[PDB]
Amino acid sequence: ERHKILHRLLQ
Amino acid sequence: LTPDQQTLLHFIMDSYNKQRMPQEITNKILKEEFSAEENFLILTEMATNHVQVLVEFTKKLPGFQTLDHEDQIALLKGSAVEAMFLRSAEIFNKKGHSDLLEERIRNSGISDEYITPMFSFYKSIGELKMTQEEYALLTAIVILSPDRQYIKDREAVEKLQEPLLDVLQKLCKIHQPENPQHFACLLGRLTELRTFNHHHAEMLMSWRVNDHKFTPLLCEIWDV
Ligand SMILES: C[C@]12CC[C@H]3[C@@H](CC=C4C=C(C(=O)O)CC[C@@]43C)[C@@H]1CC[C@@H]2C(=O)c1ccc(O)cc1
Ligand SMILES: [Y+3]
Repeated sequence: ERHKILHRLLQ
Repeated sequence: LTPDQQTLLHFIMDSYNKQRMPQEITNKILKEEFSAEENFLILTEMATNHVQVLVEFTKKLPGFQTLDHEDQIALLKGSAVEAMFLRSAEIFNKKGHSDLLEERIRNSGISDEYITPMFSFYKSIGELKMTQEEYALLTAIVILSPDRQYIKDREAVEKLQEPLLDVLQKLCKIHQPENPQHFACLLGRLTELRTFNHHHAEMLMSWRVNDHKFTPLLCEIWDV
């Protein structure tokens, strides 16, 4: 992912 | 509980006890205009914020943040809906303030066929007289489910969920020694909870058709 933001704040 | 189990619960409770609706949101629930569009917006903000609180709470679940930095995405993506509906059941059973939140939920573009099961689930949760520990542990359990669509390493997730299930089981025996099937009851409620993945997807469909706008984060997790 692809799910960039979720990957993001999941530091 | 063994000391390791008390430790595990103490940290889960420390974090879960930090969840609370931001004041600015609470204020909007009371004063914003009343309309389908506005109500959806208020709900969309509460949801966006709650996903952020879930992310943080999950990050603290022991072992979680050592899992394949992607099987992690599977879990949060897969459990967001169930966690939010469980959280909402908790708040509607605690209370009004929420009396107002319900009126907004009932005029936010949510079709009556989904409103019905949402309020019936709340009543069913209200019935179990759950403690904060039960809500906290169940949420943790929901998040750490090994069945999510994109789970590669299902066995690893399984390993991290087990201890939580064990803690909950003991808690039920300790605080409800005269209600031995309480634990089974909580597990059944998790089953009703899973139907919200479908209710929620139907709600997303009606909203999209009705041209509603979500949020970058929510668009990601729910693929809109
Ligand atoms: C689930 C939900 C969003 C999250 C809300 C919940 C009702 C009450 C809550 C209380 C909270 C608290 O006190 O901490 C955290 C937010 C939640 C858990 C709403 C009921 C329907 C709505 C929804 O599905 C929705 C989804 C996407 C949207 O864009 C808008 C609404
Ligand atoms: Y209908």
